Amino acid sequence: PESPKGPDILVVLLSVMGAILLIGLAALLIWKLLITIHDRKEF
Amino acid sequence: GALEERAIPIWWVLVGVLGGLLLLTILVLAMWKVGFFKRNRP
Repeated sequence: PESPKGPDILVVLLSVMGAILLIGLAALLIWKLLITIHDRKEF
Repeated sequence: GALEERAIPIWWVLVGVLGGLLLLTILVLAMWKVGFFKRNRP
């Protein structure tokens, strides 16, 4: 009916928001790995 | 074909994208204030 999903904005916004959170978390994780490697590489 | 109408998630997507960018900034800013990403090097 007029809106099988209609406001995909909710889905898309959620998807958009979710994708960004994943990217944000992933980037943070990489930064952590860089410090871990440098911190680990002490010896 | 009636211009002014329906939902164009483009604006809302930018809003979500803009807001998402802000979220990342807050986490980075918070950790930086902890000196977690800051180290004293020679």
